[PDB]
Amino acid sequence: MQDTIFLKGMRFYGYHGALSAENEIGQIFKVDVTLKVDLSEAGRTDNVIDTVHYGEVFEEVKSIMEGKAVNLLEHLAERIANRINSQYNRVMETKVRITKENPPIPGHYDGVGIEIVRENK
Amino acid sequence: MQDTIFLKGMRFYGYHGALSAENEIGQIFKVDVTLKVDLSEAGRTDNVIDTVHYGEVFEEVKSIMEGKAVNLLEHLAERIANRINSQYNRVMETKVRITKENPPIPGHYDGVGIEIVRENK
Amino acid sequence: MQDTIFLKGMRFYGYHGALSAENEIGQIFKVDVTLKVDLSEAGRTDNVIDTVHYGEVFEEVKSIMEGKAVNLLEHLAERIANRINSQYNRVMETKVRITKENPPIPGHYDGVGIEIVRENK
Amino acid sequence: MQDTIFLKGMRFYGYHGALSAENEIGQIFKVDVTLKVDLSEAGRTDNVIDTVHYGEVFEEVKSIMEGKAVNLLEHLAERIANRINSQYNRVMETKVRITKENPPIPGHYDGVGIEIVRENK
Amino acid sequence: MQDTIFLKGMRFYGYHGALSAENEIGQIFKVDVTLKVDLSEAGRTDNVIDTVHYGEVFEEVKSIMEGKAVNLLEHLAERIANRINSQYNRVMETKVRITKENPPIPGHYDGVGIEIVRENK
Amino acid sequence: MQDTIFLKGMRFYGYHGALSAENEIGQIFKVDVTLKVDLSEAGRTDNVIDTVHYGEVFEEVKSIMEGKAVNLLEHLAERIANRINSQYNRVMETKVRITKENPPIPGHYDGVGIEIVRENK
Amino acid sequence: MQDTIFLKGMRFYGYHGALSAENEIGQIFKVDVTLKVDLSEAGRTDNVIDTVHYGEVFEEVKSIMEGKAVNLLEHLAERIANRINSQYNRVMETKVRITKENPPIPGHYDGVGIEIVRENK
Amino acid sequence: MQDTIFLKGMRFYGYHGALSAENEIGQIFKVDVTLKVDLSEAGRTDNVIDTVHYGEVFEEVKSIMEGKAVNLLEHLAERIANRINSQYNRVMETKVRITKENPPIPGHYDGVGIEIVRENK
Ligand SMILES: Cn1cnc2c(O)nc(N)nc21
Ligand SMILES: Cn1cnc2c(O)nc(N)nc21
Ligand SMILES: Cn1cnc2c(O)nc(N)nc21
Ligand SMILES: Cn1cnc2c(O)nc(N)nc21
Ligand SMILES: Cn1cnc2c(O)nc(N)nc21
Ligand SMILES: Cn1cnc2c(O)nc(N)nc21
Ligand SMILES: Cn1cnc2c(O)nc(N)nc21
Ligand SMILES: Cn1cnc2c(O)nc(N)nc21
Repeated sequence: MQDTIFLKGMRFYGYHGALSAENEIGQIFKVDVTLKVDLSEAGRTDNVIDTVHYGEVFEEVKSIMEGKAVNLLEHLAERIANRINSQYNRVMETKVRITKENPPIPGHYDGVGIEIVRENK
Repeated sequence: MQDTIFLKGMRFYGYHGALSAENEIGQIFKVDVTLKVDLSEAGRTDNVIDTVHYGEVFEEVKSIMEGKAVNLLEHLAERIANRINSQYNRVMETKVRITKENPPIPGHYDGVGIEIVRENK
Repeated sequence: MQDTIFLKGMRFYGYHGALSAENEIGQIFKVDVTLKVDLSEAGRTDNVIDTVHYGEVFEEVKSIMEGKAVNLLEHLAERIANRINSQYNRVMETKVRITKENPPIPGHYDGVGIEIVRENK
Repeated sequence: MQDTIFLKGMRFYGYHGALSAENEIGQIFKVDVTLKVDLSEAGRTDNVIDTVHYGEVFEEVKSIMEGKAVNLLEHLAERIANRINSQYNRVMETKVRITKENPPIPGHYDGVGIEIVRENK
Repeated sequence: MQDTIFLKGMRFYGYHGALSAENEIGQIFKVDVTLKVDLSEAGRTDNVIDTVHYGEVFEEVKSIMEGKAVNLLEHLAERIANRINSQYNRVMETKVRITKENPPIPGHYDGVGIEIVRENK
Repeated sequence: MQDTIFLKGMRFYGYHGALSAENEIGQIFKVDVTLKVDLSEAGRTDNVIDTVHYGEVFEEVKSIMEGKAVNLLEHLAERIANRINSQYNRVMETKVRITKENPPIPGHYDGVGIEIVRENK
Repeated sequence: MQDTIFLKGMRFYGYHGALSAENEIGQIFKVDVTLKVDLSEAGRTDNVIDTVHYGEVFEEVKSIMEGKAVNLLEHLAERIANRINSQYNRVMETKVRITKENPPIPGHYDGVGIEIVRENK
Repeated sequence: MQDTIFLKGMRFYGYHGALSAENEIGQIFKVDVTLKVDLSEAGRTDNVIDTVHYGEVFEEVKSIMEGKAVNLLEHLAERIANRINSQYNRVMETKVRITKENPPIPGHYDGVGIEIVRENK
């Protein structure tokens, strides 16, 4: 199954980070979320109730990205993956990519991040 | 077989959408279409009649994207996939990606959408 | 005097707009603010108290951009100009540019907007 | 007076051009329109009837850009300038920039064009 | 084997095309070439003679892209693939992607093209 | 008079440069040319013979940019300015901007260059 | 006199900033420097000794941008302006623009900064 | 396992290159590094000690990219791969992509490079 639903370049200002200074000042976190979902029925019917509502998916991502400051992006993505997989059965697998385009790293790069793929059980 | 024919960043202004307000004002819909086709003969011959005409493929996408307002992008992509697969036998499979870069979602992201892959039967 | 302080590509999701549908769904408003200020003293001293705090300027723009939905961008910019000019005497003139990159206009363009320049009295 | 109303990166597919081949195949024409207008009243009132409607301005540009194929971009811009200046008295001056990003010129450049500034009489 | 050598966004002005008008005026052709090559020896030694010279690969692409005007991009890519695979044994497979960002197609898209993958025999 | 004719992002690979190594390997030179010309007649008539032919202007720039390797960009721009001003009387003034996006300078920047404005005598 | 020499998008990682946390972690500072210089002689002669060496100008900017952490960007730009104006007499005026694309400001914008223009005495 | 840690668009100015002139003047080298790592524990715990520190990974890349000038990018990437795989056991495989956006190649392209994938033994 190669159908997917996606939300790209989502950006939130948060205060997560392992370094105290990080959590104090904050920074923009960019997030790409790709969900595995079979879209033929919804494509057949044309009824939103046959697919996953992205607005709902964005609010779920936002709630975690703009919430309690944690240390790792790995934690930020695991909570997102695990939260989308719970409330949605049509999502067979959730891929969450988080990027810190401006970390406390002395150099010139486009960004540093992680990406996790999590199947729905 | 890894040969493909493609049309990228296609953009149409339509009025599809589940919310009444959406259909009223409208918005730009971006579409990427990738077709699976064996291009060695056409590459051998150099005769357009040995490959698929993209102009024709674009008109087909345009006709659906600028037509009757439907609810889901899933419906918009299924009709595209199913319409390219019918009129072309050299297309072994059609991939349709639709993106709503500016949906009625309160936030900052690059865009939300879907992507369907459909083999030709 | 050619010194300036600036905030660029500021983006807020609001519900301003002359059309009912607009105010209902909303959209991203991009704002560029350029303030006329003599920066030699601050450049001489290196004391923030000798210049204008942009954070404060951004909060002021944000408060208006994310507040009560009004009709015109002209109103949105006049309130910004008039609000920065009041609380800051070092600002000799305020330029406010607002852009609706995705208005309810059926077409292909990069964006529509306005720009006002207002001297401090 | 430094207030302005603007429409940027407007893009239409037309068939204007001095060379026969040009008019036959066509190409994308990008247009930037900047109008001089005093926006304090509209900024004061918040009444669209105190400013110029861009939708109307875009339709006017579109009608000329997607109409009868002419030779020069200079003609395309003079008709735009002269047409916006007639139907709108609040526009004290109209600036029209047209760009041929892909002309029949053998080389590598970002685009070729013209720009005219026309006061309202 | 996942090592690759690549040349991206290569751009040439040519006159290929099925339509007479096309061949007359011309247009920019963008080309991405990705070659499959085992790079551990060259990575071990650091001797250019243990890998494929891209300059040579670019000249080969250029010679075909700026040569005799043909009809299909499929022909343009097959000649490239077949020409790189002949003169280089370390290339186990050649992928050639050609894009017509501005074809004679009346619309708004980022570009139309093809992509062929060809193993070295 | 605020009318202008322009050619932007023109790019040529040359070997100009004060350092021997520079002239040996070469580099891409980006050029923006803006000419002052009154376009109302051409806008009135629609006759190319009432304006300046950009193709001709591009060939003139190309001939100098892809010719004999000189030392300074200042020399490269003065020859361009002086060559466009001679063969065209409708050009009241020529502005030439040249950019070395990748000079032998150890650092991270978008580019270094010069810009000359030259009136037609 | 409208001739200019320029260095754009220069980027350095520094630790300047009014807030302790800022100086601790650091951030990228983008700098645009535009110098007023008459380039006809250098354009006439083609002798680097008749113009200003940008490499030298970049090293001067770099030395200040990558040096002792100060509070204001206003101080960072005044030292740059004042340092280029001293060692170069052909520079009639120096414009320095500094941008903090990622300041400790909770929001979505492209960047905040200042710009100073300083004549050479 | 599809989890990954990444560093993108990393840019260093070096003097590597097979041609003498290259090593003399230098150029910007862009590097993308993608490491295979299982991130569920770190995602579970939220303890940096359960994942790989990118800062450390960037310093390792920087040390090699800004060190002794070598001939091939293949050598530059093999040393990076082999150096990250040694000091980190959680990295099951390292992918290193290096790009020369501005090589001594006479033409117009976006960049030339290589990419190596190396498993950790
Ligand atoms: C060094 N560092 C700071 N924050 C981090 C995070 O969220 N993940 C990883 N792998 N490293 C981090
Ligand atoms: C919430 N919503 C509105 N339109 C939609 C569409 O076309 N697809 C999906 N999945 N959600 C939509
Ligand atoms: C047509 N229209 C809708 N909103 C507008 C605004 O804020 N300004 C102007 N000039 N026109 C508008
Ligand atoms: C050469 N050429 C073709 N079309 C043109 C136009 O519209 N203006 C100018 N100045 N030149 C043109
Ligand atoms: C319609 N058309 C014109 N040129 C073409 C080409 O090279 N390939 C394909 N598939 N179609 C073309
Ligand atoms: C240092 N350097 C090398 N080439 C140059 C040029 O063309 N102009 C200027 N001002 N400096 C240069
Ligand atoms: C709030 N703030 C922090 N650093 C600053 C700087 O350099 N200039 C200005 N105006 N404000 C600053
Ligand atoms: C031609 N050339 C110069 N440097 C090179 C490098 O690092 N790799 C390859 N394959 N070719 C190179």
